[PDB]
Amino acid sequence: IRVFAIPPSFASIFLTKSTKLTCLVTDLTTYDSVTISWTRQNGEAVKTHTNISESHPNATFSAVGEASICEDDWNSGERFTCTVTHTDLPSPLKQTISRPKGVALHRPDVYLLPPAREQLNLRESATITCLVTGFSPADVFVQWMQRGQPLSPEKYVTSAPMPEPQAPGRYFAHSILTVSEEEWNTGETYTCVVAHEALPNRVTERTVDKSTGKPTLYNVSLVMSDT
Amino acid sequence: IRVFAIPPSFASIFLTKSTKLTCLVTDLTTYDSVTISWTRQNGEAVKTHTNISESHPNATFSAVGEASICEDDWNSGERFTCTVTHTDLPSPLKQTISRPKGVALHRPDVYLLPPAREQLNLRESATITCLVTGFSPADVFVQWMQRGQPLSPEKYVTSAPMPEPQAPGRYFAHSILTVSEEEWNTGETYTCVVAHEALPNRVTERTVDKSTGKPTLYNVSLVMS
Amino acid sequence: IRVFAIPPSFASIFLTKSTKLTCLVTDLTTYDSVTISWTRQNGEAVKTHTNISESHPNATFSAVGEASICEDDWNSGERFTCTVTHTDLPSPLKQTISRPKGVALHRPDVYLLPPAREQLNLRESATITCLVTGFSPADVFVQWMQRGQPLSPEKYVTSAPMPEPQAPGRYFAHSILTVSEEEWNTGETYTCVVAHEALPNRVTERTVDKSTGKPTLYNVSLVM
Amino acid sequence: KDKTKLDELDEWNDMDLRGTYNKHKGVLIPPRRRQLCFSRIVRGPANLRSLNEFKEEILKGAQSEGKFLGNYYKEHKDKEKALEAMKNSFYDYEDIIKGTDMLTNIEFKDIKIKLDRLLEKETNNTKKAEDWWKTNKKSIWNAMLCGYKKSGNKIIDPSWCTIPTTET
Repeated sequence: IRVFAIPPSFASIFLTKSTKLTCLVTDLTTYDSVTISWTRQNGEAVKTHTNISESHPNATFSAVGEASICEDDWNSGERFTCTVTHTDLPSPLKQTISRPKGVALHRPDVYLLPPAREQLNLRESATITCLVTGFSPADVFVQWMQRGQPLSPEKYVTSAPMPEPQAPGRYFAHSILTVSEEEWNTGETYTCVVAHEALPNRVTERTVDKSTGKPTLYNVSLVMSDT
Repeated sequence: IRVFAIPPSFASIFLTKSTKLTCLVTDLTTYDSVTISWTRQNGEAVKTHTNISESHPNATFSAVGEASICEDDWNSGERFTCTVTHTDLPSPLKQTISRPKGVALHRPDVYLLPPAREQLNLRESATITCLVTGFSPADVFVQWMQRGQPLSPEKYVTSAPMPEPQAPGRYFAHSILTVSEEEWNTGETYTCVVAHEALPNRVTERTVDKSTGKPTLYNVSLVMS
Repeated sequence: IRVFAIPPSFASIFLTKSTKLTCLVTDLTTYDSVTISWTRQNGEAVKTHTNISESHPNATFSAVGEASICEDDWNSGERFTCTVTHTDLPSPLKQTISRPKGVALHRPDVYLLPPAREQLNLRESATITCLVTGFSPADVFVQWMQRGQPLSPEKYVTSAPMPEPQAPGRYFAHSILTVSEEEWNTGETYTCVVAHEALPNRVTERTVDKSTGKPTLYNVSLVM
Repeated sequence: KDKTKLDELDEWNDMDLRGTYNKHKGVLIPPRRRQLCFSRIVRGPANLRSLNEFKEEILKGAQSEGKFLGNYYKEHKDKEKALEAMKNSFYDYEDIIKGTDMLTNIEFKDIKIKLDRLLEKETNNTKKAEDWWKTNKKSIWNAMLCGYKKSGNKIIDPSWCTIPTTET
């Protein structure tokens, strides 16, 4: 008997603004009359759980328990118990959920790199990389904002938060986007946006364009003569 | 007897993320132990607000009621009733307040103006202007960020939205920050951040620098002879 | 029974080259024959207050008393009394009003800022900002001038005086104007004019065109 | 600037626009949508001064050397095969102006609508379908004009020089 108690992830918290936590029990017979309720640290009642799993053919009753917990309630540090009760087994099973407090929140830094000009000679494509590093804890959320409209995730990939051995147990990641050069040389900011808890407003922005790596001046000298 | 059920301002809502609605019932006759609380339109009571203001020095009594609600609950669109009961009130008063949903939305545009070049000649200071325009509706919130740490509110001045006449109902505003030039011509990104509902993520920011221009030069030195 | 006494303003004085002043009586019964007049400290008689406002539909009377005195007397700081007497107000209400004598003066300083670069690159319209700062007292006037022709007032927006926290008694104000992108690409005059009492001639102006802040790009040198 | 990439071949796919479950299901993509000539598509220029006096300029490079690309239908000897290529592309421009294309193109964005409503700011002759059809007679006529800039294989036959733009 395994009970998945998924809390609202910070990425989902920011994306939805309507944080929901799920609680479902597996390894059970496909039998009806299943109660999946939630209680606070003081055992206060919760809003009703809807969309319970049916008698699924997978030989398990994955009765999901959805609760519309407020953001302030979850971030207050209180732990909540998923009370699961079944007709066949009258004993409810206790699962307490809360944030893993501890390490302080360090503000990350995000650096955006223009494509290499030695790439921009073959006239085929270009690459944009925004790399975030130096943050605790993990689970940051990044995406792209272009010319005022968001982009679907399938045109770029991201990296899972890996620890950096040089520093203490901090984390880093990087987002990579591939865009052809013909449009790249005509404006096309392709701004990169990052969201993490430690930020004062939990949103930070980075931008690049043509006018990011232009040379400063020239010292051309011509001494045409026959001396 | 003046009753005001102040709706939570969007700027404070974003700043605190802990929206708190207030009810001010003043000009009442001097009478202690009043019955002040906040409820829903259906009567969902709130926590008993503490630190009640004493009787006003103007021969009246002050009644302050502050209540904490979830941001999504306030954004749902219900009505909040401040329940006030005083000796001079023959019946309890239910001050009903709700936000006016149904307004138009328009994303703003943000610009930053570097200080005038001849302003940077008398050696006192310089001014930087963050201009926001075209947003709808009003009540935008702006501030200044420096290397990740915000600056004192005393160091910048923010105007208030006004309806521009060049087009239908829209607004604009400008914030002015004064900075000594002797370290301005060194770096000091001095970024400006704005927040409004119409934004895709409710947050936007831009930045400038001493070297935010000055295109490529040429030093041709032809010496053909 | 409200009695306002509107003092002359610097902008009105500049536009009219006069010193019109008025006394308004509102929130009274819809009854005529209101004893409204203007007097000096010596109680001199002013000309007739023509165009008495008709009783408003909101059951509030409106009486206007207009007076015309030379500019020096208003600038002299002498208080002028609006004599108001009514059946509802048997006591003669006094409205002794004068300019705020005893205020320091500072020279305003003016700047013009060209429109933002990327806004021009976006190619819809351009915005010109005329900034004025470091002046005392308040009540300054602004206007826009284009190749010798004045512009309609609604095409530009002026701000209000605001005390900055750094300077104790100084102020600052803004002016915003918008034009089409291509017409500013032509970029002919677009000058901004400001009027304030501290100026030697009470008038100053600045100009800016399409190519003003553009720096040189070729430091070409030749030698034989 | 480039006139063409690799010609007709089995490379049409669906993952270029992934999650194509937007209207019915996933669909391949023709080369014509992949490679097509335009000049002002970024919001950089955004709007224009007076009108769209330069689409005809763009399509001048579409077949003068873009479809020429090395006389590929001259060695192939199938001039009518070239004719259908412009026929398909010309019908593509019909859908681009009318907001009918299904791709998530830059031109698919408001830039098509944003310009046309600006010129119709007072809603004078909101027939953006008809005025494009009105422009079609001259739009097609200049379409073969650049075809003559290509190697002089000009045939004055009405089938290859006058398409019934009224029907589609």
